[PDB]
Amino acid sequence: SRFENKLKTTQKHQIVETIFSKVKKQLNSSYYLPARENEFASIYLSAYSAIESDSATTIYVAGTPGVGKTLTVREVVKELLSSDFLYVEINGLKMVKPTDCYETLWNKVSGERLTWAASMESLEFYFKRVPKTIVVLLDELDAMVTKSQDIMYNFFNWTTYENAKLIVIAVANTMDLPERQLGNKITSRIGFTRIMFTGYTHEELKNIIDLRLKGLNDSFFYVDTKTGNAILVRKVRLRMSADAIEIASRKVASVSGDARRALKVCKRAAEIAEKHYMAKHGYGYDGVQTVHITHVMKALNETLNSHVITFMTRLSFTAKLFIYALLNLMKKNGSQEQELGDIVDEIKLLIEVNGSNKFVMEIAKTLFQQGSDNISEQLRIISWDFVLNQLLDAGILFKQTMKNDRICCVKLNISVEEAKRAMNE
Amino acid sequence: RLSLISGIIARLMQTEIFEEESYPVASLFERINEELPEEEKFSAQEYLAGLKIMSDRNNLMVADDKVWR
Amino acid sequence: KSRHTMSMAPDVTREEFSLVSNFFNENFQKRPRQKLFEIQKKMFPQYWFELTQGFSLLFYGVGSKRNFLEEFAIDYLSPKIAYSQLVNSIPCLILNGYNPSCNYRDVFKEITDLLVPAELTRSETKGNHVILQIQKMIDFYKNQPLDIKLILVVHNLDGPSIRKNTFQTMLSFLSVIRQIAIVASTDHIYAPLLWDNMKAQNYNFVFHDISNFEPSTVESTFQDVMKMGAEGAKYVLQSLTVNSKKMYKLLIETQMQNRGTQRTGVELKLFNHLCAADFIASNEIALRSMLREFIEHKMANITKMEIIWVPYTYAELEKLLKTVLN
Amino acid sequence: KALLQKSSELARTAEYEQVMNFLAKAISEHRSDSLYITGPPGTGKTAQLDMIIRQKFQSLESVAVTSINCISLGEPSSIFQKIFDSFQDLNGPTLQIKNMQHLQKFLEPYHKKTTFVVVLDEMDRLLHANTSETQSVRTILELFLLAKLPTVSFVLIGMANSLDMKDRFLSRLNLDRGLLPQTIVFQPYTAEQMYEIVIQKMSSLPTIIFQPMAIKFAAKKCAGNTGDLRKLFDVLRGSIEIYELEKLNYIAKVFSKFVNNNSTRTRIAKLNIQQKLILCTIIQSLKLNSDATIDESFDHYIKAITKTDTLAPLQRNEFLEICTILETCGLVSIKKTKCKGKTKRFVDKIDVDLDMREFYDEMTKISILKPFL
Amino acid sequence: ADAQRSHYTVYPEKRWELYHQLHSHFH
Ligand SMILES: Nc1ncnc2c1ncn2[C@@H]1O[C@H](COP(=O)(O)OP(=O)(O)OP(O)(O)=S)[C@@H](O)[C@H]1O
Ligand SMILES: Nc1ncnc2c1ncn2[C@@H]1O[C@H](COP(=O)(O)OP(=O)(O)OP(O)(O)=S)[C@@H](O)[C@H]1O
Repeated sequence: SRFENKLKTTQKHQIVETIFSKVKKQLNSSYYLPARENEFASIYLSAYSAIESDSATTIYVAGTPGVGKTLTVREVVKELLSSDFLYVEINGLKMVKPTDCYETLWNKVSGERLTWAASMESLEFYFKRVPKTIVVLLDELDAMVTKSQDIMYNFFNWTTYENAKLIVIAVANTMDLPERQLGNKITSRIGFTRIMFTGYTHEELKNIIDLRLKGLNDSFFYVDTKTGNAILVRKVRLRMSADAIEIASRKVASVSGDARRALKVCKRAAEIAEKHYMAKHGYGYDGVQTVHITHVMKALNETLNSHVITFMTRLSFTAKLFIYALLNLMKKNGSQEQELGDIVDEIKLLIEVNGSNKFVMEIAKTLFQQGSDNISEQLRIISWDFVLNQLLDAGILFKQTMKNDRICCVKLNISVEEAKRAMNE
Repeated sequence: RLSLISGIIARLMQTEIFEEESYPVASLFERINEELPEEEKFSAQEYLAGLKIMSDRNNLMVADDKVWR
Repeated sequence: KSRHTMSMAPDVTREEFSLVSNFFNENFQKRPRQKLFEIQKKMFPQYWFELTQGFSLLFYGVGSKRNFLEEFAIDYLSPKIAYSQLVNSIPCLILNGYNPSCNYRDVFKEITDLLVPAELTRSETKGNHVILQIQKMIDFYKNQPLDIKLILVVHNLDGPSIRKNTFQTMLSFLSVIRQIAIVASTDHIYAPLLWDNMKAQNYNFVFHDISNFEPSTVESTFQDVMKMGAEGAKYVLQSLTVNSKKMYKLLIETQMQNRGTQRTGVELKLFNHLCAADFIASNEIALRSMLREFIEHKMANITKMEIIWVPYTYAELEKLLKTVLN
Repeated sequence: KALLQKSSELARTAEYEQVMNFLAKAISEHRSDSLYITGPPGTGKTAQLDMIIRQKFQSLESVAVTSINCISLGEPSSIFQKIFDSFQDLNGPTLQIKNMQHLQKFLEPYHKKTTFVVVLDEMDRLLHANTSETQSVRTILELFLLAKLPTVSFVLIGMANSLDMKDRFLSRLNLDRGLLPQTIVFQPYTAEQMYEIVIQKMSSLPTIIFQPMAIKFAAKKCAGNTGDLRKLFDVLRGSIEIYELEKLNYIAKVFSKFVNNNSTRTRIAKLNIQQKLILCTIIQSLKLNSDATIDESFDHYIKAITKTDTLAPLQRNEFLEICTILETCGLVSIKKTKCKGKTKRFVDKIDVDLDMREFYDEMTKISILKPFL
Repeated sequence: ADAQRSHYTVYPEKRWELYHQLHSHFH
């Protein structure tokens, strides 16, 4: 509103619009829908009746995140401005305290700021007195349910008044929410509309990608060979291999059916080809191009593959010495949770059960003193507080709090087999 | 008498051969004279009055006579 | 361990209990009760005379004393002392100790307003200043003309809130003042565990027996036993759908076909098929949803076959059979 | 075709006949009967009394009888403030609305000596408020005491969901005291009083509403678990737009959303044969009925796959993604449960909605999980 | 009637004189 005038600055020194820059502009998550096409009507025809008849209803939709329920209801009200209402985005998680939404409503009727106590008095005074038109979105309803349900009873008791000019639209995480958190007295007021949103399917996940790729798929750019700048000296084209787009769809529809996850894995795979193109020619920052299948093979795996295995083999020696002692106790006792003094008891013992091998002796010299035969005879090993602190904040280990530094228990936090498996290297 | 013949329809509503709470009129006749109890089937009005008593017991209904909801 | 238990008792409903209880407590031993009440009436001039000496009078004894204190404080003493000093009579401030909602702040806020606000004592109101504010009350009262202006009554001094220790010491400093007479009663058998020689120095208690074997009508109200669930879910079934009665009837039959424990219970699959047999349960979800309503009001249990069993006794379920289900 | 069904969605009840007998002294200006009106939920009971008082106020003599909703108080003061709002006056409000004895001074009227009855709406928020015998039962106790000597008495009409509240009353109060006795209940109307109101709420009648015996069919086969037939007409009003969208049909559409995956669409969730393997792997770890971590499951997943070599052992990171495929269909739920070593630390315990009876059918068709059982 | 409310207030010798000359003198 105000400060967007101050967020503008002047000197914009000719940023290089490369080949893959114009992809990510439309691969931004902003800018009729194919997948939830008919269900848009099922909201709207439920909404169009109450709007043009001055009533008060409730609409309940559910589903996993990434299915358009943030998007679709915005498209409902957007066309309605063409044809009497006040649009508010009452987000649940964007309220700091749960009562703070009450302030917004009384602010968004006349422009006044009181407490949440004094708002809902005049709100109740509004909802049963006004002679005769308010659209409200109660987003992310896991936030506003938590304390004692006294807030949630209000937001549907206002719907019961026949003289209440309000239209509520609830969007939740799960259909189960008025059956495993709310009471039945709320569950009578929620109704039984219950419009379910499923996931997306992999065919439609192809049909959502090309909507972003409408005017740019297999099109042509005008490029100077000196700076790498592209314009919608050569006239190059850039093509997108649809089969790699398909294998993006057949995974994301399989695991999650999430519309952000489908776009972003294409967005991550787009910039892999960006740096490899910049690697071969180096246009910096100041014949026919494509995106291979091998890009989305890596980037989809890049969502999965870890490093704690690679982290463990790149740790210190006494770190790998520590875990090897720790699995030795877990196969000695079978109790998966060993006392800290017994580990210090073991790393002493794991010295001399091995032979007089000078590597172990050059270890055993260093393991109790950093050379320096002057100062010696250390009880616990060198930096034993350090590696145990280093294994703690790494999340691999976990150690309960006790002022005794002997009988405080230690519990593993990652799978102990992969700890056994990474130890083998 | 009446408990046994409706009890067949219970496990035959446990299967999806009626596909819904809707069920056709020919679905009845292939579930009385086709199934096990012989000669207990009453007159053309009487077990048709017998299914009224089940409707009077509010467990199954009769509607859109080629089908019944 | 074959023990006879209170569950195996012929139980009594709400209106049946309290009415026949009211018959006994007003007609059992009526003649000797007022016959006691006339005997102890001659002690009333003796209490009046000792109470001029600022003695904290304490009444022990079996039975409730609540009726006796209110006759002795209100009607007898409080106008007798006003007539003997020479106009409204002496203000009586009772303290219902059997009422657990007594605090130290609220009753003392009454006290300083019952007592004289001759100075700005709200200036010393500041953060616990209660002992501070009463100390400024005490030393001023050491140099005043000796006359009672207030008599307070504390019923059931071993009560659930008055027996708290920060409240007890509060009353201790009140009793050393000569202007107020402290007539209280306790009922506990371990009531003299409450006071040391520090407090009784401030108290100078004396004792008298009153045993009229009263029923304690008001003092029974806050108290509860298992008379006051088998009786809890006895009322919810009286207001539900008509189908829930039938699906509980089919529940209660085969759960009492075999105390009502786990072993007499039924598996979920066959019970779904059984309540599918009488054209009642459509499937598992329609069964379970109107079975969660029996779960939400804790009217049935489940342990592991997948055994759902009713936690009421063998005798209770046939009572639930012939009365409310039928 | 819209305007006939645009108007579709919007003395009258056979329960109002009860309460005029229960208010038999309310037109003779005397103290009426003793009113504690309860009900199972959804039964119209909030608007039921609201129907009576609005028919009372539109009918009715000086006219001032007020009703306030006990939702956002948790405390018995401002109810006695809101009875003052029908006066439109000004006073010292705080002390007079706080103590039991302070309410008694408030009950001396001014203009023409019409008696006042209060209506306490939604009393169960204060019943099911803070701890019982400390504040809330005392609040219940203090309101129901009508021992006032003139006939100007604050007659209560309070309402509640769950019917435990009468046994919660003390034995003194249950000795025929106050608004106690007439525990007027409202059994949920099956179809025999609620549907006929829908008939009279079809005063403006379109030609094709639909076959009303199907509406009777709708009423009979909703009355298993229901209380609000206009709201269960609001599910007919959604299906009446289905016949507008296509230019108990919908209850049939809505139950198949809920019944399925256990019988049929379990294999829909596990098109991967390894997803069938990992689903049995969870249940084999459920022998140790513990906090079923994603690691202890991964422990039993490796130590079985080294014995039977059906596939190579996969990653833990793969094991993270595959169990989430089991998650989004609605089979297994994951929650961050409790372990209390250092802080409130969150390990993930799973729970399965399948039984071994609905397991054993779908695994005998595949003899590759038969080594694993 | 009111006894469940806590702390409600309400506003309802030839020999002995020879004691009186002795008692306070001692005190
Ligand atoms: N059918 C669609 N057509 C076009 N863009 C879409 C479609 N579905 C989702 N998107 C885009 O993907 C984004 C995903 O956001 P939404 O799915 O609307 O949010 P969501 O499903 O509510 O998840 P939440 O908000 O965390 S519960 C949208 O903001 C759009 O930018
Ligand atoms: N018999 C009826 N006559 C008129 N309107 C009715 C009737 N039954 C239900 N309604 C209407 O449908 C609504 C459904 O009742 P609900 O308000 O959801 O339940 P309730 O009124 O809150 O009672 P509760 O749940 O015990 S607080 C009522 O509020 C009325 O608007």
